[PDB]
Amino acid sequence: ELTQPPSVSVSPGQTARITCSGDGSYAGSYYYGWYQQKPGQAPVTLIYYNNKRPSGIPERFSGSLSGSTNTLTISGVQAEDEADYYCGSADNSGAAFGGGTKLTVLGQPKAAPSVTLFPPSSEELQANKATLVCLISDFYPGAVTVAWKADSSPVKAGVETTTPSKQSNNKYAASSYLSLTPEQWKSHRSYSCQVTHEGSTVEKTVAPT
Amino acid sequence: KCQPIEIPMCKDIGYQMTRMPNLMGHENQREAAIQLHEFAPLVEYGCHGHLRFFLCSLYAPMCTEQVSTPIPACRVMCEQARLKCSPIMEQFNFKWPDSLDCRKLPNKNDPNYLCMEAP
Amino acid sequence: EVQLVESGGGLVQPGGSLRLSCAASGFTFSSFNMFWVRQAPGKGLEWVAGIDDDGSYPNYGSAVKGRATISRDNSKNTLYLQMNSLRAEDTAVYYCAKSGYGGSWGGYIADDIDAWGQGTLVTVSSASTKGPSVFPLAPGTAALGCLVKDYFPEPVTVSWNSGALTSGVHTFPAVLQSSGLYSLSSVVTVPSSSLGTQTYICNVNHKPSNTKVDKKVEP
Repeated sequence: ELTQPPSVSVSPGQTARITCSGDGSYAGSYYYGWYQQKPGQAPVTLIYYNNKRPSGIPERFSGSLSGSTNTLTISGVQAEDEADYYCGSADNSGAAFGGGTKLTVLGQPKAAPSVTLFPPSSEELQANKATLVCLISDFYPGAVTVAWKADSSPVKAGVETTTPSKQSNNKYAASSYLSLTPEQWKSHRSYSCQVTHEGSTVEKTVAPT
Repeated sequence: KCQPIEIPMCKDIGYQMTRMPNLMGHENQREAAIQLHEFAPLVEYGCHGHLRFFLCSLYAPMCTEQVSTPIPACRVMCEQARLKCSPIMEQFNFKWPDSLDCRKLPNKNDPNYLCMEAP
Repeated sequence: EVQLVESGGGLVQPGGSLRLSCAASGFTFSSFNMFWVRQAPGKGLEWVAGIDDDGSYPNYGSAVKGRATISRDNSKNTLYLQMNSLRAEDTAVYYCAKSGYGGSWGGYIADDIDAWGQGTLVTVSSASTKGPSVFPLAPGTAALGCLVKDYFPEPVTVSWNSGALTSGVHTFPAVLQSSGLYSLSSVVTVPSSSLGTQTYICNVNHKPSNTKVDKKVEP
């Protein structure tokens, strides 16, 4: 019953407005709080009791009740305001949250990925297993494609790659793992993790020793 | 067991018996009656908000053998009382107390917390 | 400043039970309503249950009513959640949450939650627990780390030097492999000048399997 737009876009410095709508036919009063949540973190309270701001919340956030609708206004939006936003209120069945609004901040600067590649450890080879570990950091926007090479030939098996997630500096991270046997590891000249991002490729190579 | 209402403001409102402690934490009817006295001006003045019913549902809750726990007025009743007596409250410089926070009350159709509507 | 620290997460089979507790500090606990709020992976916030100062008017969200008990012990500043007949869709991070006001006659509204815990993950599944294998990832700066391979369920904790090393640490989100097992890596960036003299140990803990491993990471 509590309704939010699933998504909103703004460009930096502009004003974003996110609304929560309740039951207009209700004959009493309404109360709303707003909670911001970034990927992998706990919610943070921005507004309570329709229009109160906890100290420590930037002044550019504000709330206001009109009728049965509360609107969160973010004036002068920053990249650091990219997050999900949930209103908290009450349904006809009791305390409840809105379904959430994903707020996208446009025009963020592109950033190329940093790639670190680890070969299998001695200890893993001793357990008759081998994993190559490719860690991809600090790239924007989130889309990457990871390709593995044995020598110069593509690897068509044993690759497991994460979906990119946002880091604490608001860029993306991802991991790719290539599982091999020691024999495969030892018998090739080298293996490579090739990371392609916005048409540009960054590559790392490791070899047995 | 239930006891006759002694709180003057809640006599003759359509149920005869309450039980203490009330929903405000008052040990006895005399304590409840004293805490209710600040509302006496507003109740005689007719702000047409069912204020008497609402206050008494909390200060002198109906008691019967049929139900175990008190049944307060619904939140919508608290809120309509607060809004309808809001202007006359501005005139007497009376602020609605934090103890009567309407957000605390159930509304209708909660099966585990029943509430009353006005007659 | 308010701290709410949940515990009791882990793996549970469908039809099983959960017990969560939340230790609250920084404020006068017995004067505030407290909530449980949950979030299924990739979904929204869901109000689970709420309770008043004294513990007297517990109420519940639709999905959990009849299967759930919220309670508190004011003498220990602790809030509890109990839940029966667990469904797979009860898989969620469970958040302890403190309200900005106290008192209820059965009503609660989520308009003034003013502190949040970090949440604890409850996994409801028929899959078996599996502890991870832990392997060292050997190296101005050098990157060194440890691989935490093939575990179930989330989460795993990784500290460095028993938590004395926090600068330069980057634990990566886990990959969920096609096999249904998870793997992750933790990488600390260290000064190259330290490789000869400073010992680097990663401390891995996976509670659902009771795996506790310390791995020295050497050149």
